Amino acid sequence: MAFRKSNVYLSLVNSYIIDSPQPSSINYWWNMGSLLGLCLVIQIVTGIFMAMHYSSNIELAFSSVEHIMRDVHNGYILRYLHANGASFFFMVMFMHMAKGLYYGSYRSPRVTLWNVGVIIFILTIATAFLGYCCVYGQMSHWGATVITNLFSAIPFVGNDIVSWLWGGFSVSNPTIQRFFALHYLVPFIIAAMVIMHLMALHIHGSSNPLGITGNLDRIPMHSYFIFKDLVTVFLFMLILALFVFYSPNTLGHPDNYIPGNPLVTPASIVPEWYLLPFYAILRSIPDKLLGVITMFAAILVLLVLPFTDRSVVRGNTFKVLSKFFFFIFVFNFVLLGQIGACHVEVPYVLMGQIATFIYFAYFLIIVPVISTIENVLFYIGRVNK
Amino acid sequence: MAFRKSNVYLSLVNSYIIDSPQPSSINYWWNMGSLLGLCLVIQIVTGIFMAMHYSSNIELAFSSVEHIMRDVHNGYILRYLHANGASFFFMVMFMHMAKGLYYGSYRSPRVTLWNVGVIIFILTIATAFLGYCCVYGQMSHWGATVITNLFSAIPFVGNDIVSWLWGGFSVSNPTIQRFFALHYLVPFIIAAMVIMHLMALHIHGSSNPLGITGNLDRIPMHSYFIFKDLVTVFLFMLILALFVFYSPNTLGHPDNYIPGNPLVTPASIVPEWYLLPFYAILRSIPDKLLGVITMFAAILVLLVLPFTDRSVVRGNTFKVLSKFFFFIFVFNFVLLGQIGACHVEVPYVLMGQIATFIYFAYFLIIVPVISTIENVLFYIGRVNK
Amino acid sequence: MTAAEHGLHAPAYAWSHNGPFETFDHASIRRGYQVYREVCAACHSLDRVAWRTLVGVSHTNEEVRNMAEEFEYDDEPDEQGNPKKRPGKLSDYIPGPYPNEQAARAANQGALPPDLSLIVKARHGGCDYIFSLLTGYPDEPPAGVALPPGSNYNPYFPGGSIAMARVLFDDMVEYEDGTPATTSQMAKDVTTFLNWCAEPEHDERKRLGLKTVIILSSLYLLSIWVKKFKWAGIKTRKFVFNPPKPRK
Amino acid sequence: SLYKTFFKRNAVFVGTIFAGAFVFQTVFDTAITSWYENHNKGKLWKDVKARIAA
Amino acid sequence: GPPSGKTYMGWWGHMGGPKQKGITSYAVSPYAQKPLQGIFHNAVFNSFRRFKSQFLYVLIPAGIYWYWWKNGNEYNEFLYSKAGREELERVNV
Amino acid sequence: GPPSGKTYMGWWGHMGGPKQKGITSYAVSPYAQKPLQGIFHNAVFNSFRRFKSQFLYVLIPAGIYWYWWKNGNEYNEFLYSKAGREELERVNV
Amino acid sequence: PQSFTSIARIGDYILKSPVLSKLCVPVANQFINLAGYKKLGLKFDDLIAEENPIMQTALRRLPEDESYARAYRIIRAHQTELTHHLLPRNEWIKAQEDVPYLLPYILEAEAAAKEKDELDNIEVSK
Ligand SMILES: CCCCCCCCCCC(=O)OC[C@H](COP(=O)(O)OC[C@H](O)COP(=O)(O)OC[C@@H](COC(=O)CC)OC(=O)CCC)OC(=O)CCCCCCCC
Ligand SMILES: CCCCCCCCCCCCCCCCCC(=O)OC[C@H](COP(=O)(O)OCCN)OC(=O)CCCCCCCCCCCCC
Ligand code: HEC
Ligand code: HEC
Ligand code: HEC
Ligand code: HEC
Ligand code: HEC
Ligand SMILES: COc1c(O)c(C)c(C/C=C(\C)CC/C=C(\C)CC/C=C(/C)CC/C=C(\C)CC/C=C(\C)CCC=C(C)C)c(O)c1OC
Ligand SMILES: COc1c(O)c(C)c(C/C=C(\C)CC/C=C(\C)CC/C=C(\C)CC/C=C(\C)CC/C=C(/C)CCC=C(C)C)c(O)c1OC
Ligand SMILES: CCCCCCCCCCCCCCC(=O)O[C@H](COC(=O)CCCCCCCCCCCC)COP(=O)(O)O
Ligand SMILES: CCCCCCCCCCCCCCC(=O)O[C@H](COC(=O)CCCCCCCCCCCC)COP(=O)(O)O
Ligand SMILES: CCCCCCCCCCCCCCCCCC(=O)O[C@H](COC(=O)CCCCCC)COP(=O)(O)OCCN
Ligand SMILES: CCCCCCCCCCCCCCCCCC(=O)O[C@H](COC(=O)CCCCCC)COP(=O)(O)OCCN
Ligand SMILES: CCCCCCCCCCCCCC(=O)O[C@H](COC(=O)CCCCCCCCCCC)COP(=O)(O)O
Repeated sequence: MAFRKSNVYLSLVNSYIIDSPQPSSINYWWNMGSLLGLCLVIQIVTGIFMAMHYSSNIELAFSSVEHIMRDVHNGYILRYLHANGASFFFMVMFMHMAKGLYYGSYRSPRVTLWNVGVIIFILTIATAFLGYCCVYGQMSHWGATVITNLFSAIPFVGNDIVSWLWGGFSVSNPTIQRFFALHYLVPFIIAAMVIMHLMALHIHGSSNPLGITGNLDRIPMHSYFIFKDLVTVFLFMLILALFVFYSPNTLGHPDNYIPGNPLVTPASIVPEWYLLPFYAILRSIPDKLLGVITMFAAILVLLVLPFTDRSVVRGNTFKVLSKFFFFIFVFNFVLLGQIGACHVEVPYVLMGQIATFIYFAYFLIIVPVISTIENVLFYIGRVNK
Repeated sequence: MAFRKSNVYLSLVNSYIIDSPQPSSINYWWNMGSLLGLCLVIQIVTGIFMAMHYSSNIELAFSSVEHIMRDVHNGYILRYLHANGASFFFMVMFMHMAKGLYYGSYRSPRVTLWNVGVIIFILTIATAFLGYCCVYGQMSHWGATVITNLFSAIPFVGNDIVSWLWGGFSVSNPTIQRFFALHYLVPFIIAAMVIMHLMALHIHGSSNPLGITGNLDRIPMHSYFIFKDLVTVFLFMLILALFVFYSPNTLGHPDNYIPGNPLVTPASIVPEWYLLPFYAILRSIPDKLLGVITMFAAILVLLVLPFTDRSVVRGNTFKVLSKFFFFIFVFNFVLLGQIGACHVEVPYVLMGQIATFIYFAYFLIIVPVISTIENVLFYIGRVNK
Repeated sequence: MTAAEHGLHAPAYAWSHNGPFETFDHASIRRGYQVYREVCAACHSLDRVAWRTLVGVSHTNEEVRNMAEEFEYDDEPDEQGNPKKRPGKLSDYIPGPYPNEQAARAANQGALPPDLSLIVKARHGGCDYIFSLLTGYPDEPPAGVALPPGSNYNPYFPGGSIAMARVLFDDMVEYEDGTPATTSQMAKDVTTFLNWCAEPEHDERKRLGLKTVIILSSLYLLSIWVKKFKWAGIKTRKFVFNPPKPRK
Repeated sequence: SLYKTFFKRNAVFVGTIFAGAFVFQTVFDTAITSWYENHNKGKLWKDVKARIAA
Repeated sequence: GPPSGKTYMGWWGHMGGPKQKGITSYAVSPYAQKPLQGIFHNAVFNSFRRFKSQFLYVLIPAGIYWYWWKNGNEYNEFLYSKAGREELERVNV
Repeated sequence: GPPSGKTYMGWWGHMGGPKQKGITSYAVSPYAQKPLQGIFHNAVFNSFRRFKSQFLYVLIPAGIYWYWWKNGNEYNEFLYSKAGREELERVNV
Repeated sequence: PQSFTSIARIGDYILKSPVLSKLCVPVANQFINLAGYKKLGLKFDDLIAEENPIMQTALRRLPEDESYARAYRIIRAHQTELTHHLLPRNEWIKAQEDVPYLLPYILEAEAAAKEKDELDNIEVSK
């Protein structure tokens, strides 16, 4: 046989990116996976070449970031690529998970793939939070303080857990040093989970935007989806180059260029832009413990998703009401982000509570009821009696 | 079928550490691989939990190491495990490569396995050197200086390569910071190369100490070689616990507790104990460029090994002269280490040159000639005419 | 919050360095440094700007050297361990007027004057906010506002009550080039200078952005062509189906 | 067939790619530098150095 | 290597779909095919068809949530003004 | 999954050795078997057999290199003493 | 995961009632022709996901000619979705051709699996 098939190392390269049978009807929404892989490689390479100049002391963190942006040759390129690419990493990941919810890729036989995806999502949120605290600006310090006090809400144990996390009594030098070590560490766990994700994908192949089988008309990976992914790679690099070179500090928060001061609290403490729906979910609950439980349940309710989709056809392509309520859900998630960006003021508390309820109601009540009604409507539309 | 065979993730755990067919005659020398895996996990876990307290500035490196050994709870356990476990990592790796040379595991069909082993060996030498320079003692600073000036020997380009490595004009703050970043990075490349090593092993299975096939009498991995590896794991932890808790600073060099001073040169600059044969090979050549080329050729001459072993039986088990000259080679390697630990004095220069020549003559002249003579001797011993 | 705690919205002034192609006005940066040194530098540090960054940007080599040699820095001590001073050089940083935080809070009625190295990048609005802050002090606060004594009013500060004094008056500095130095002129000059101090890469960032956007747009259109090319065997593929003989 | 021998061997094809990329880097760098200086005439530092003659 | 479980995708030759008969393909080489002949008239009329069949499912949720956000933001900037401060007093307590 | 090349180890059932016939195994459960019955007399006589057949191939290279190291080290500490300083002068130049 | 016996029971309860049928059968076929699977040249029994062993059984049950027709409808649907067009109006599946052809095979596999599970969990008549 061929050398790409008989060699031990090149057989994986073959069976994953050369001769992988892909369904020939998949559109550009089946390209966000390759795009996330490229953006992860961007994050790791800029992280290494920018962490060769970073000193993680609490008295030397912000000065070393400014040393990167001023004294290091092309260091502004590195930091701006790194922060804005983390923003694009979460945006492409949100689009990828929306592709997962829409076309029904969570359903059987792809439950393992969906669960490893949710694990990757949790690890990526953790990585972004740790790296945002490594800047040690104003928002970095106070966001670390608020999230660890949320961990202090745990009954009978929590204060000692938080003194363990801090490595002291408040967010201090051991906290920033261990956040830098963990933040260097967790992306390699993300890379291992990505390899496990690709294995759980490869044992059944991709889905298709129709929700029927794709075993009939398969076309290879090579040259076809290689050049289709090359198209979206160049578009992604174009938009990233715009938001790096022409308007770099748009997505960030301007308070993060104030150095970390434990005495001055800011006027409005807000995380970076993508953690705002989860921050709104947590802020909508009038309790600390139930708030933390609801914030983690807002990700575990993605795990309870394949067991509630009672639709007998895969994906929302050929269904009306499920497609409508899907876009209700997407614009609700955007409204959660925008509620979280605001203050704790009338009527944003009541709207945050209603928006959290519509989030959990979509994942727990709306999907099974609308899928059951859509099944019975498909049946009685064509069966006569 | 069973769940350990039908699941996607547990099938790898099955086919590698549960139902892997091992030859039933392999002795305890086929246990150094599991021992190296355990010692790599030790190095990585102690590296993370000790790099949560490490600040990599040149003015704060040695003080942070002493902060680990004094102020951090059980930090002396971490540093002593880490340094002495790196010493045991190279000792078990030397024993593993000697198992490879002795029993002929380099021969066909295992050339890919041997080449990935040599790549792992080079990456591990690089990791140990970078982590030894991260201490920034006296030996750390001056060893980094000598090795990078050896990189300045390269014609027409080398000075700019060295100004690129240093990040300046001598071993300074950017050098130590990038050595810490690279030293955090390269062990994950070692883990990826270890996974590739296990793949290239698994496509043909282990050898056996007889040099004949082992396809006839295979016994599984599980409970048999699991508990045999558990025996040597507990012995390895026992000896590591001795050299950590009762005599920790034996293998190290006492000059490394002097802080890094660029003005004072030491009386004798010597690397840590295992790089001494390679340092002796390089010091034996009266030229800088030929010295660096000879030092890298002393590892690439392990790659030229399967093409010179002209013996028709696998391994040195049943051959007299090859076994004798193998132990000549092993004690020559020890003599290289002991020559390198000494000064540049009469007669250690002449003995270093003779010892380097016997090293390269074993890998290039002694093995093919003795294997040819042993083949003809096996033939005419039993064939009558 | 009301609009008073949030502060009034700074408007859209048409700077000479907005837009994806316009660079800084380096004569305005030179005049902004002059207004900085003669007004702000009594009370604002500039701790992250080295002297060497002004060479070739707003001043020549000898001008930066003869401005840095007016200041004293800490030399390495002599052969008896006595601490000694030295005149400045190109590799040092611009020194603040205050030796520590407590001297600043003592000399400014408790309020700490923030370091202005990143102040146009650490406020929302940015350039427009700094300009409207400087030129926004009323002659008298609106009726019904009880200021705490020692504080001043301008609506652009969040809360209304600021601890700065109105420190831009008509012709308090003289310009080297003879530009009429009114309040708005000096405020525009220092805001351009602080934009330089926060973003010294701004010129090279925009030209490398021009190169990168051109090359990636060309690559994106070329890749659209090659994708439409190599998929042409699959887009135009056709299937006919005559149903087979049912006897088999 | 007039240009296809210029495309037939892959060696001369990638040699054309690398030679043209070398020429493109040089010419494109010089042209974008010249246009970016021409668009902002009167604002760069060599203009102020020419104006301030003292 | 060990055997694995029954998957729903095989490989080239034993892919696992149903047996098919009498279904013939026809494709032409792209060297004799003109690419992007279907960009003009296509990016107008097909794009309008793809917009018309598919916009309203996006436009009604965007309309609902944008109207609800706008009404909430208007009520915010009402009751933190001078006109609605007594209403802020009675709904904040 | 794709097929791979011919290896020299199969799996349980098709391992790839030669066909074997008429070779019978006999093994007893270790619960009815006494472990470490063969440590005493074994760790003496078998260990002496394993040492006697196998020591001299290790002992002759160790002897050669240790004698050569000892002679070199003795000659070192000779010629850096007072007695051999003129010999150090003539062999260092 | 609807268990076709259940949807068949609900649908037959709707169809056998005159009021419910007169109320929500126009809603039903309005939902069908707004779904738009006809326009790709598909039938609804071509659209049920077939990656569970009971539906895989009901596809083994199927006669040959209907299996080849189903394979052609799937391949023309993939090709039409690939070109991002629709099939011309002469090639759309009409209302009379949208026959529930695979439903009885699915229902007999449902009854077989249900009976196997019940008999696998019986008590004894003591
Ligand atoms: C230096 C730091 C390294 C840290 C690594 C820690 C692990 C050390 C590994 C050393 C090693 O692997 O040598 C293996 C060597 C060959 O083994 P073999 O299979 O031919 O012998 C079969 C045995 O009788 C089966 O007997 P059995 O399997 O029932 O028990 C074996 C023994 C376990 O001991 C060891 O693993 C090595 C010490 O249990 C005991 O009875 C111990 C009594 C206290 O064992 C020997 O028999 C010794 C032969 C000479 C080797 C000298 C080594 C000098 C470098
Ligand atoms: C750059 C490339 C790296 C090169 C690495 C250089 C070598 C590193 C040194 C590591 C020490 C490893 C020693 C060699 C390991 C293999 C030895 C071995 O295989 O043991 C078995 C050997 C013969 O046993 P059989 O398998 O032939 O028995 C069959 C029965 N008929 O049994 C024997 O003959 C006795 C084995 C005794 C081992 C003696 C080890 C000496 C260690 C050095 C001591 C230094 C202080 C002087
Ligand atoms: C060293 C390896 C490294 C890796 C790998 C890495 N980063 Fe970072 N990251 C850093 C460093 C160092 C910083 C702090 C310096 C900075 O912010 O410019 C940082 C900062 C960040 C920030 C804050 C940026 C800012 O300035 O506000 C975000 C967000 C972030 N990382 C996200 C990610 C994500 C998401 C990934 C991958 C999934 C990732 N990082 C991988 C090194 C790394
Ligand atoms: C953070 C992850 C980390 C990993 C992974 C790691 N180390 Fe280290 N290592 C360190 C740090 C930090 C130091 C410096 C602190 C010290 O020496 O105690 C160090 C120091 C060392 C030293 C010098 C010890 C001394 O005090 O002289 C050696 C030798 C070494 N590493 C070898 C290795 C080897 C070999 C590996 C793996 C193949 C490895 N390290 C993996 C963190 C790591
Ligand atoms: C939690 C949801 C989820 C997350 C998060 C997620 N994935 Fe996926 N991924 C999927 C699903 C579902 C599929 C299968 C697509 C389908 O339904 O056919 C998939 C498929 C893929 C594919 C195959 C190409 C494709 O578009 O399907 C790649 C590659 C991939 N993922 C990479 C990643 C990477 C890289 C990450 C982050 C590092 C990631 N995924 C995170 C759910 C997720
Ligand atoms: C330069 C040689 C070499 C180096 C270095 C090396 N290996 Fe090996 N390894 C081998 C060879 C050869 C074999 C198979 C020999 C045989 O079975 O006859 C092997 C086998 C193994 C095995 C199977 C068990 C065994 O002992 O055969 C494991 C596990 C293993 N290696 C892990 C590692 C790990 C982990 C490292 C370090 C990270 C490592 N190896 C470094 C050459 C090497
Ligand atoms: C009278 C002493 C004084 C002088 C002179 C002075 N400043 Fe300030 N400035 C302050 C103080 C005090 C603050 C902070 C007051 C506060 O936080 O309420 C301040 C704050 C500022 C701020 C930011 C205020 C904010 O709310 O973020 C800017 C911008 C600023 N000064 C610019 C300048 C500039 C430009 C000059 C020179 C042109 C200057 N200042 C001269 C005392 C002074
Ligand atoms: C369903 O069909 C598929 C499909 O099957 C596959 C496989 C893919 C492809 C998937 C991917 C490409 C994702 C793969 C991602 C990874 C494997 C993550 C690995 C990422 C890394 C960054 C590897 C780590 C490497 C390093 C850290 C090396 C960096 C080291 C440096 C820079 C050292 C620098 C120092 C010096 C001194 C030079 C698809 O896109 C796809 O859809 C079409
Ligand atoms: C030939 O037959 C085989 C065989 O097939 C195999 C696989 C092995 C086994 C060999 C290995 C397992 C070696 C392979 C080693 C690796 C793959 C290294 C893996 C290690 C890591 C990736 C690093 C470990 C990382 C973690 C544990 C992450 C958690 C760490 C930390 C610090 C998180 C803590 C933080 C908090 C907040 C608690 C054999 O030994 C063997 O011979 C019997
Ligand atoms: C690990 C990082 C993952 C990133 C995801 C990237 C996915 C797309 C990868 C594109 C690889 C293109 C190779 C195609 C190929 O070799 O075809 C080769 C030849 O094709 C070409 O020469 C393509 C022209 C050169 C394109 C170079 C693109 C480089 C920019 C890559 C930017 C992303 C890294 C085989 O083509 P043929 O089989 O049709 O004859
Ligand atoms: C990734 C790191 C690699 C390190 C290499 C370690 C190689 C040896 C691993 C030993 C695992 C033992 C599991 C055996 C087993 O589960 O058998 C189980 C049960 O056996 C046991 O209970 C063993 C008693 C408990 C021993 C615990 C040892 C822990 C110390 C490990 C130290 C190294 C991490 C199956 O046994 P059975 O099939 O004969 O019934
Ligand atoms: C956690 C997994 C991480 C990723 C690992 C899996 C993916 C690995 C993809 C690797 C792609 C690049 C490998 C191509 C190299 C092929 C060369 C080859 O296989 O020839 C090998 C020899 O390889 C070597 O000597 C060293 C290879 C080290 C590779 C270092 C990257 C010969 O192989 P073979 O036995 O089939 O040849 C017979 C001759 N007719
Ligand atoms: C360092 C690793 C580098 C990459 C090498 C990959 C090897 C990974 C070894 C991992 C061994 C331990 C994994 C045990 C997980 C088995 C559980 C399982 O497969 O159940 C799976 C579901 O898995 C999950 O949901 C969570 C898996 C997350 C795993 C994260 C560690 C059951 O799925 P099942 O196989 O029965 O398929 C039926 C389809 N509905
Ligand atoms: C290692 C992964 C890095 C991926 C970066 C993608 C993000 C897009 C922004 C890139 C800007 C950084 C480069 C730059 O500033 O160049 C600028 C020019 O812009 C470009 O050409 C970027 C084009 C990107 C093409 C990507 C090719 C793929 C290469 C894969 C790695 C071998 C500066 O050019 P100059 O220094 O003057 O030579």
